[PDB]
Amino acid sequence: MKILITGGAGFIGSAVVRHIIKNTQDTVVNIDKLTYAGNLESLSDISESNRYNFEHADICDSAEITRIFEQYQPDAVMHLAAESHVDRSITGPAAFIETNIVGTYALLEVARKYWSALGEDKKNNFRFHHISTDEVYGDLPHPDEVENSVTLPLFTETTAYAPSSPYSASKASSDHLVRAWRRTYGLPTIVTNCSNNYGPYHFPEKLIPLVILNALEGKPLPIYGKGDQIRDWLYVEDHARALHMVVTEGKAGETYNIGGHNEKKNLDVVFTICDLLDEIVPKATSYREQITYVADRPGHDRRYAIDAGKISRELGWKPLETFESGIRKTVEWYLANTQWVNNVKSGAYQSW
Amino acid sequence: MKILITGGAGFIGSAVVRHIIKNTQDTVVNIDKLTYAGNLESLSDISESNRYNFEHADICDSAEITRIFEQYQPDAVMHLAAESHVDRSITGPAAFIETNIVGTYALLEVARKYWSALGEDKKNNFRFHHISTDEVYGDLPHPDEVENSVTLPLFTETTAYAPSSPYSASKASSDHLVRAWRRTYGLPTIVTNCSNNYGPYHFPEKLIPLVILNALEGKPLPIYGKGDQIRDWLYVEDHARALHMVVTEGKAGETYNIGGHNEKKNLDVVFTICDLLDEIVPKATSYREQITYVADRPGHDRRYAIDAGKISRELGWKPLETFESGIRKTVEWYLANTQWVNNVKSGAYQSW
Ligand SMILES: NC(=O)c1ccc[n+]([C@@H]2O[C@H](COP(=O)([O-])OP(=O)(O)OC[C@H]3O[C@@H](n4cnc5c(N)ncnc54)[C@H](O)[C@@H]3O)[C@@H](O)[C@H]2O)c1
Ligand SMILES: NC(=O)c1ccc[n+]([C@@H]2O[C@H](COP(=O)([O-])OP(=O)(O)OC[C@H]3O[C@@H](n4cnc5c(N)ncnc54)[C@H](O)[C@@H]3O)[C@@H](O)[C@H]2O)c1
Repeated sequence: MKILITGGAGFIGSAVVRHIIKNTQDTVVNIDKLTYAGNLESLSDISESNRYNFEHADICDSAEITRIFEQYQPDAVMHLAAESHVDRSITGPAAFIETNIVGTYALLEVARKYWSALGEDKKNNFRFHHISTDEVYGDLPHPDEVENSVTLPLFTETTAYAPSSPYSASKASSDHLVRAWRRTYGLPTIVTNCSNNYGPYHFPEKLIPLVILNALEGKPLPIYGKGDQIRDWLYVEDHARALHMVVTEGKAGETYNIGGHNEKKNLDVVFTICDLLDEIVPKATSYREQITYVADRPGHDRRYAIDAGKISRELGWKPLETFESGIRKTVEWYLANTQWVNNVKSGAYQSW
Repeated sequence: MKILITGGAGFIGSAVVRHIIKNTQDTVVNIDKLTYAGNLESLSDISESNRYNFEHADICDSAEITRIFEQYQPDAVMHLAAESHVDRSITGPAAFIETNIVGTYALLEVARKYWSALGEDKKNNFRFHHISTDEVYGDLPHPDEVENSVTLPLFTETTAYAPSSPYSASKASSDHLVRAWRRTYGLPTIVTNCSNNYGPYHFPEKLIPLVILNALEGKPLPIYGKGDQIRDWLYVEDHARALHMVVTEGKAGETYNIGGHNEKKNLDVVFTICDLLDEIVPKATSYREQITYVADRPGHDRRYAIDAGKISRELGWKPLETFESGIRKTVEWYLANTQWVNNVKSGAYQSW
């Protein structure tokens, strides 16, 4: 099966691509415009495969995307390209509106023409799988708002949308566009919403990687506000496996939430990392001593937690890692990958 | 209070402007780019008021919109400008995406900067009122599916978003942007979702106007499916009153559903108009004789119905009209405004 993937040089995207090439019979054409977020080095031990093809393009460029579809005759699409940085363009567009909304619209129109011009067989098997975030659901009650032993609510596929940031609002919109094209034109679409990913090849400035690296450089490990914030951490390699499962076995018109089956406070994440770093790599003092509390960010969602029961029940997917086993692997990865980290920090990675 | 309004030359927009000038102490600056949908003639008996100002501009034009805010220093904003025709683009984003989504984003950014630079007093009183549709809610169970006297569901402010067309998807997105700006930047925003509007100044090709005009012209009154579709009809003048009520008394961060407190099948609408045209402008033969059956559009939402209890309970608003009294006023209006109708049909209205 040939899978056309957008955002393939990204954090999650690269995990998806590496998975398909290393563990499946499928082939992939990766469409990525390589913004500051893309990294071809994250695909380095896969880019020589004859089952992999790279196309340097912007999903907003219809002409180019149309060409690529016509040339590769994809059996399915996995849409991961997105802008997570909220900017403020002078002239016009803010990249996140352009890429996340207009880009999804643009891609949907190319895929619609392509799909409708297919033959009965290939047309009934085609799938447009849209990758999204749990942030579209808004916020959940926090443990300290609900008093003693009351079972807290979880995000399910029928939880109402309630975006609270420009980024999540832009993703919620792309979600709506994907579902409307299905109901209006009959396009084969599927939508998945996942929680926070962590793991190998995550950029240096991200939360978990930042704690691990600052720890090592003898710098401040920040805990924001009370370290209050609750998030459901999903290991990237697990997300990657769920996504391929969904695109190949997912049912058109369905939605699937994906999560790591856990819930953790930021403070717990920082401490867990320090404990691992004390076990592996011991030193003259505990890494804990660099922990420092810092600024809180205004009206931020207090708790995200996903109920992944549906995907388990219907497709049989469950994470293979636990936060414990996953975090350990992550720390080990950063310790063994200084080169990759340094190329990102120096900018060297943007030279292909 | 100076109210800045977008889409003021449109169907609903013109009703809002006329209402503020005829029945309030407030002043208004109307920003409209005058697409095929705008009609300055609909504002003719109000355009000379010194309390009214017109600005010919596109909401996507940030420089222009910024100048306008700075010049009129608005106490509030009523955003009604939107593109309801779903077109396609041989060059990037279609109009509805540009106007409904990007345009709302653009407007939000100008209003944010303006608002944050106000002055404690005027800054706490400022309001950004976003006008939207009940279509964002998806579809409701139809009478013929929910057997016997069960009782059917209604759209409430907490009903889950589930857009099923490109248009409704674009409006649902503008809604998400509006709320995120509030939660993220603290912008005073409000959102209202209303049902199908009908009444004076509704373009000739619209459903109700078309039935009235075709009927008198003696032409056929075609019905699509079994005339199954159910909709909540809200008289435009009623909507106009609710909107002003909301912008002046509405609470920041709140959502209000607005409807005509009714539910009607299309077949009932056609029959109701024929009955009235038989009463007024009586004809030996009955106007139903003209009713005929054609085919109908695929997978369309079967039932929209709004629960307008919250706005009643909290702001004390209720429709003054009933579907019956309102349809009567509408028929009388068309019979009395051949000139307006003909100027729209000929294109002459687009000469200012
Ligand atoms: N990181 C997370 O925890 C997370 C959690 C939930 C959902 N998601 C979703 O997963 C998807 C991928 O997330 P990620 O963290 O790996 O993103 P990322 O920032 O790591 O990568 C985005 C990729 O898309 C590319 N890109 C950006 N704009 C583009 C455009 N206009 N045309 C083509 N390519 C473009 C970038 O060059 C990059 O390779 C997104 O859609 C995101 O919303 C991410
Ligand atoms: N007609 C209905 O039944 C209905 C029902 C529910 C919600 N709504 C909402 O009410 C609002 C107004 O509806 P309507 O039927 O009166 O619309 P309309 O089509 O009659 O008028 C739209 C107006 O906006 C202007 N406009 C379009 N694009 C613009 C742009 N980029 N910049 C500035 N002005 C622009 C047009 O010139 C026109 O005067 C919309 O936001 C719509 O979603 C309408």
